[PDB]
Amino acid sequence: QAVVTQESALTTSPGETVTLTCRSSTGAVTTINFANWVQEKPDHLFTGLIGGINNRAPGVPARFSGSLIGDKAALTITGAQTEDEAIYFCALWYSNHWVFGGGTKLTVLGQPKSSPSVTLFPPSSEELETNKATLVCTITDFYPGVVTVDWGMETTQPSKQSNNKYMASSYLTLTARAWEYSCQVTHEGHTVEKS
Amino acid sequence: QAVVTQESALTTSPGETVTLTCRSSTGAVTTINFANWVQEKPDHLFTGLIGGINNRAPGVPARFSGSLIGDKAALTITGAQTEDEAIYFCALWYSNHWVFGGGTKLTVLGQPKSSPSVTLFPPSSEELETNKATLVCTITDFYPGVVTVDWKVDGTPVTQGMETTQPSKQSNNKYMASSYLTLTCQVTHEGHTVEKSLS
Amino acid sequence: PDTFFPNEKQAYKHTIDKPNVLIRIHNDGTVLYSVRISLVLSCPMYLQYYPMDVQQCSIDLASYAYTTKDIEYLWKEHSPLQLKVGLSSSLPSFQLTNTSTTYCTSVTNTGIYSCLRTTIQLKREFSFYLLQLYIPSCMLVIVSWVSFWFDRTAIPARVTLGVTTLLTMTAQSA
Amino acid sequence: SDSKILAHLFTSGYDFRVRPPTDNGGPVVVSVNMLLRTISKIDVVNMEYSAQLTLRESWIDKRLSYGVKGDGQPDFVILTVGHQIWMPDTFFPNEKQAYKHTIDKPNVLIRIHNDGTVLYSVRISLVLSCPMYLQYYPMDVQQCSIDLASYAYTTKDIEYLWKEHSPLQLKVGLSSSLPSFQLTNTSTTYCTSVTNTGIYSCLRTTIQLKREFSFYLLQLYIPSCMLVIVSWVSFWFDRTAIPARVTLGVTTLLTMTAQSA
Amino acid sequence: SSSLPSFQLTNTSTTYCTSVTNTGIYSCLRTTIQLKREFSFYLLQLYIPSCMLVIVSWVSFWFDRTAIPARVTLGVTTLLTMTAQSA
Amino acid sequence: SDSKILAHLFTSGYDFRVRPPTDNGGPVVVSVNMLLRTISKIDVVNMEYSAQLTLRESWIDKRLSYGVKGDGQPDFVILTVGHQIWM
Amino acid sequence: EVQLQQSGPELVRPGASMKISCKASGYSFTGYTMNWVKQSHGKNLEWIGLINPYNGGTSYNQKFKGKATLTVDKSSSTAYMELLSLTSEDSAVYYCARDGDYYRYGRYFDYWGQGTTLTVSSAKTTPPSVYPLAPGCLVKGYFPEPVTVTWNSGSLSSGVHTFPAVLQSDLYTLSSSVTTVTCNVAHPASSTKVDKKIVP
Amino acid sequence: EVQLQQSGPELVRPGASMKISCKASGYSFTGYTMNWVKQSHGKNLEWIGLINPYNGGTSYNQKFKGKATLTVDKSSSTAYMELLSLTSEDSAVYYCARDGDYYRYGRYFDYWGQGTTLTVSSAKTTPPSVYPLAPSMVTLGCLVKGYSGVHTFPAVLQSDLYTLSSSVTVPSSTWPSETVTCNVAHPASSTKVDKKIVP
Ligand SMILES: CC[C@H](C)[C@H]1O[C@]2(CC[C@@H]1C)C[C@@H]1C[C@@H](C/C=C(\C)[C@@H](O[C@H]3C[C@H](OC)[C@@H](O[C@H]4C[C@H](OC)[C@@H](O)[C@H](C)O4)[C@H](C)O3)[C@@H](C)/C=C/C=C3\CO[C@@H]4[C@H](O)C(C)=C[C@@H](C(=O)O1)[C@]34O)O2
Ligand SMILES: CC[C@H](C)[C@H]1O[C@]2(CC[C@@H]1C)C[C@@H]1C[C@@H](C/C=C(\C)[C@@H](O[C@H]3C[C@H](OC)[C@@H](O[C@H]4C[C@H](OC)[C@@H](O)[C@H](C)O4)[C@H](C)O3)[C@@H](C)/C=C/C=C3\CO[C@@H]4[C@H](O)C(C)=C[C@@H](C(=O)O1)[C@]34O)O2
Ligand SMILES: CC[C@H](C)[C@H]1O[C@]2(CC[C@@H]1C)C[C@@H]1C[C@@H](C/C=C(\C)[C@@H](O[C@H]3C[C@H](OC)[C@@H](O[C@H]4C[C@H](OC)[C@@H](O)[C@H](C)O4)[C@H](C)O3)[C@@H](C)/C=C/C=C3\CO[C@@H]4[C@H](O)C(C)=C[C@@H](C(=O)O1)[C@]34O)O2
Ligand SMILES: *[C@@H]1O[C@H](CO)[C@@H](O)[C@H](O)[C@H]1NC(C)=O
Ligand SMILES: *[C@@H]1O[C@H](CO)[C@@H](O)[C@H](O)[C@H]1NC(C)=O
Ligand SMILES: [Cl-]
Repeated sequence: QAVVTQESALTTSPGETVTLTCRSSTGAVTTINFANWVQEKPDHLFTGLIGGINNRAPGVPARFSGSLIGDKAALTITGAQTEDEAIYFCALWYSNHWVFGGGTKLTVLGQPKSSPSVTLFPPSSEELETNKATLVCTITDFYPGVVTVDWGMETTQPSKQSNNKYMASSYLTLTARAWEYSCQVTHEGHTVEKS
Repeated sequence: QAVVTQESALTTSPGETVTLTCRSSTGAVTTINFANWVQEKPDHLFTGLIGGINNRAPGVPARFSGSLIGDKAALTITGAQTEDEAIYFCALWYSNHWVFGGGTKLTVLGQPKSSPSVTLFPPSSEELETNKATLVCTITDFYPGVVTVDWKVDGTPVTQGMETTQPSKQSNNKYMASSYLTLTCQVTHEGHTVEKSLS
Repeated sequence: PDTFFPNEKQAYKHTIDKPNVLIRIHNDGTVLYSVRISLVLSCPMYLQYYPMDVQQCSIDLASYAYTTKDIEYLWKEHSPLQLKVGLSSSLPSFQLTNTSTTYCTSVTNTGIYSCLRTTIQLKREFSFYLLQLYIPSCMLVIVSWVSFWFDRTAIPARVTLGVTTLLTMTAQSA
Repeated sequence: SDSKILAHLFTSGYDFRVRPPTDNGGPVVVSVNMLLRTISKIDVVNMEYSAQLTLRESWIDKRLSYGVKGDGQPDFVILTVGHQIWMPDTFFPNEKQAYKHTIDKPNVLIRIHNDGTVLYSVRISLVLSCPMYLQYYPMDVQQCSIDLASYAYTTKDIEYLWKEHSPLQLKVGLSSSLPSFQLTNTSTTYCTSVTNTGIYSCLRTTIQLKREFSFYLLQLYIPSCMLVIVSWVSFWFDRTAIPARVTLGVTTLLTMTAQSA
Repeated sequence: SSSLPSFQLTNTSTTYCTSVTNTGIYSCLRTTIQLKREFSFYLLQLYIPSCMLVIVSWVSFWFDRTAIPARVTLGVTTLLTMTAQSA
Repeated sequence: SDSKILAHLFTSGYDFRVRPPTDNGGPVVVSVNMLLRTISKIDVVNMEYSAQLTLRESWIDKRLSYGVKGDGQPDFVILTVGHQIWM
Repeated sequence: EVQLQQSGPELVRPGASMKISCKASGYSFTGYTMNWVKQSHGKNLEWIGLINPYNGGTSYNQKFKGKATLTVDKSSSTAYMELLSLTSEDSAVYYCARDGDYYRYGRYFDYWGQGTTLTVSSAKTTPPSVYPLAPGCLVKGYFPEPVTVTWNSGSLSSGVHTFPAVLQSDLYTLSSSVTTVTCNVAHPASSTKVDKKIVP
Repeated sequence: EVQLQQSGPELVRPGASMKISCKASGYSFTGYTMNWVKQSHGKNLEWIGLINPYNGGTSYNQKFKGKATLTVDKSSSTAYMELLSLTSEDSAVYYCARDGDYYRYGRYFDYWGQGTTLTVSSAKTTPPSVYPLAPSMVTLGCLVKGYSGVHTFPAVLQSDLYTLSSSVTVPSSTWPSETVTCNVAHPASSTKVDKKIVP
């Protein structure tokens, strides 16, 4: 049916002004969509920011603000802060129910950027014997915590390390007969690829 | 659509009684036309006189008065004054909007009539080098300031490419005007005409 | 004409027996429409000189749906407003001194609407306030003076007067 | 022309009982304007007030579009009697009594713009309930409201929104017909609520009434000071003439009672 | 409850009142609200002022028995006022 | 859809004057809900009071069933003007 | 005394849009509705539309429906007029004229403003090309106005007539007569002070 | 300060039904309506429905019509959610989020709960199947299936079971010249296996 679209991820430095957008598939976001914005800090901490007509939740900082720029709902953080780094979901109201977006992962820069160290492992002989083949494309040492794996597949969610450079693993599942290949990681610019 | 018509110009002496009229093309001017009268002094000074049902603007002298003489709106100045010399526009209300007239140029005679001094110049060979031709017809020393400028090219009257300036008060309280022609001059005043031509 | 009364708060048509209306269709196409209407109109009043004031009450008449391009009101040329002979006699408290017939056409958000306005001027009758307010107060103040003629030794008499007249004064005003 | 345009719209199959269609199946959006003419009879005992206003509703009904782009036809055609049109079944939740004005022709106006946009204007007299709080009674401010919402249609079918520009307007002769108070502030808000029959969209206009003080100064405060001050002039009578003192002190006390009553 | 200033709606009940009439037996429901009258008003407009009125009639026990005019004035004014208040 | 469902129900022979049928010939059971909005003007002299409420009645009329089990159709259809129903 | 003061003159390129103001003073601003009148060289006076300050309400001449947008700012007692998609035809003088009645529409004019002159020309700053007028001068194709003319460097000042300028090619053009002899032109917008002698 | 505390985590077999709670405190419980949001690994956030404490009224997402049943216990200021016919797809984290407005629906979120994790599974303990992975500094991989540089990544869910790998960067000069191996223990299954990484 109707589906809500957001930026996969955004980046901004402390003090700057970033803007997240929320797009409706059926058309332009109007006032009867009551565009809501929710923030999710790490460890499953949800809180509301904006919503309804033009009201906001108790305590929502003055830097946060809502608008209808162009033909989609916007959320503008004027003077981004360190703690402002979280995942932002926008929700649109369609007639009688809410529909959430994919969420935007806003990163407030703290450490210099880092390219993803990729390594693609083939399916070992034990798996081939099992008659099920599995591929592993491990991604280590990247920042911010946003990577996009592109090869049945199933990649894991970004998780920081000991050196504060989020890491993750990708799994492309096949069958031994289908086995009888390349993993490319696009990270905030260039694209590291290996066969 | 609908068009409002007024006297091109009128003349009157200090103390007399002049009457301007405003004519509707669709028919007789009725009360639902709310005939308005506006005065324009020199230098773009507009002010209202009469309008609405039978009301008038703040300060409008008692000599000014409105009426529906015959089948058109009238504006009667009983006891004309020197300062009363201006351009008078009447506006009629047609359903949902105003339509202005051409305006009447009322002259209060404080000077003897003066026929216009028409001079027609030939397009200097100079500007012909630009492959363009421009005839000038300067008109000066006339009163009242209301002249009609009609051009002619080989008998037939010019219909395109003509532009005349509005009469303007010169030094001696008389009016002047100019008229141009565009290529690659008779003047009507008070009744008589003055022609200046060239081969 | 879908005419209504802009400043009417309540309104009734009279329908006893046959409805009280009359419609004539003259040969030339001229239509006459006559109807009895009872109204309750709002009339903002100004009591600065209350006892001796004059108020001006109005009735506004205008079209509701039709704008200035479709319908235009104009007061009849001769005697637009008339009064029945037994009007002032049914109005005991005031005196209907003057009446006026005017236009109140206005420009609204839905368009420009033509509008008439009749105005009556009501002068408040004084005889009542003379007898129920002014006279009795003078008669009350004058009583407070008759205590200036009692011996300064009999103060009970003076206080009784001065206080009773003051209290009564209050009541009267209330 | 107009009569023909109207005929064309209703000659086809049109059902005033059927809600206007939408592009995404969304709810019919009804924009609301409100013009207060007079606010009167502000009853403190029964805590209610009367008010006459002009309701103005505007929605889109594509089925009614005749001119579409138009530009060759009249911008809007006035809806004449005998043509039914779907209308928001709006009511006033906090209305205790309500009348439409029908003197001569009924006081309504319906316009059907070429694009299908409908305008609806109607005079309505109301008696609304306004809970009042008299903690500072002599010098108080009350806030009275008018609530507007759909009765049968839920949030999926009809949604109210205040007009974008000047949603609430006041007639010029309103404050003059309101002698006892001063209409200091007004606000335009939403009161949509979730009930047992569903979630209903709802608007709410609010006026703020400040009670005029001049009356209470003259009829309450002044006369009480003048009354207390009189009870003092007995401090200057000789202590031997107590009859005079009691007469004063008692009469001023009794009068005090009456006044308060 | 905010639109009901003079009372306090303490209790409500939902019951049946079906009855047998001459035209037959008719089913019937009955809701009941219980209204408790607010006291603050009667405290201030009735009880307080009456005590204040009775107490005044006592301050005449402290006037010398020779000045009876003062005593009667008190006792009578407070009695008359009492009447008015009750009325 | 809705307009069609309504049409289907009343195109057949339906009489709003006829009480809804029952399985055992029993009486039509009407469930009642009541919502008090305001209780005002509690007159002690005439011993009466005013009150504005919302009455809510609910009964079964098999004749009006369109979706029956449904689960392919709208749960309920709003009755539009011009369709009579036994009440 | 009431006064309506309008904004200064404006020069704008075609396709653009500008907004002129009319600041009212000396009366209860919200009580009288404002008209806007357009006086162009090409035609007569035209009525654009009107706005009721108190009400916000507006009513446009069908002609200017979409060309002009009347608004009002109560706080500052100012009436504004937007003009969109400006073109050559929009080059005129725009007056604002108050209605006569107090808190009601009287359909009659009181006070006007001094007018606002709007010039819409995509023209480039151009110096004047002066041609001699023998049996006068002819300042031609110069923009923007004005231009000043003297005779004999100022000497011959008796009987000199400088006529209004005209818009003949999207560029202004005027002449000046008189009753050796040279005419001096001095265009300040491009610092052009050319002289042309008048020979037979 | 307002707080919404939800019940603890739950593990239930398919076909069964469990009910999670959301105890509200720090505000007039009956004044704000409660939302229920479902966050599952497979998809985004989904809105289940809402309930008005004061009113009893509810409104469900068509999707969860019959899957969830919102209720409320005024006395204890608690909101409950029933989940019927639990299946694999119901395995998620369920939040409860209060509406913003006081005794009216504002359509905007205030405070959420810490969330309740519901696990609906029908699989018994299973030993980890370990499969070694392998292609300056060479990185070696170790794969656990169906259960310096030490990088263990998150655990997926393949075919109703778990699966994670394990990177490990080391100087190439220590391989295969030295035995690289990875220990794979599993307390719940009591099985520890070793897989020697060979070239
Ligand atoms: C005279 C006033 C002083 C204060 C005297 O007051 C008292 C006694 C003490 C003072 C000497 C008491 C006062 C009455 C007067 C005596 C008055 C009358 C017997 C009558 O009136 C006189 C005078 C009156 O003209 C003032 C005159 O009308 C003329 C002249 C008028 O133009 C000036 C003109 O309009 C009129 C049309 O034709 C009239 C013919 O004859 C009698 C009419 C008065 C009645 C008074 C009252 C009736 O109910 C009122 C109320 O219930 C109250 C509280 C007090 C009464 C009062 O006020 O009683 C009261 O207001 O004496
Ligand atoms: C002065 C009070 C003491 C107690 C005196 O009281 C008495 C005598 C004993 C004391 C000396 C008695 C009293 C009147 C006063 C005299 C007062 C006036 C003649 C007028 O008022 C004065 C003062 C007033 O400003 C207090 C002033 O208004 C200004 C200032 C105000 O801002 C402070 C501002 O709001 C205002 C807009 O502009 C005004 C111009 O002029 C007159 C207006 C008073 C009328 C009084 C009354 C009218 O009906 C009332 C009622 O029927 C009753 C029971 C008692 C009357 C009373 O109370 O009578 C009463 O309340 O004297
Ligand atoms: C004290 C009474 C004796 C008789 C005294 O009376 C007089 C003088 C002589 C005696 C000493 C006169 C009397 C006032 C009192 C003084 C009282 C106050 C200044 C205020 O009240 C006090 C006491 C009151 O608690 C009794 C207390 O409220 C508390 C406790 C209550 O629970 C017991 C609880 O419900 C409540 C919510 O919170 C309050 C905060 O503070 C003031 C409120 C009183 C106003 C009185 C009146 C106002 O209009 C009334 C009327 O117009 C009239 C005819 C007489 C007035 C009066 O009766 O005047 C009157 O009834 O003194
Ligand atoms: C009545 O009388 C006078 C005299 O003409 C006039 O000033 C006043 O305006 C009139 N009032 C009304 C309401 O017609
Ligand atoms: C309400 O509750 C009271 C509690 O004492 C009880 O006496 C009465 O029966 C109840 N009935 C009604 C009508 O509220
Ligand atoms: Cl006494």
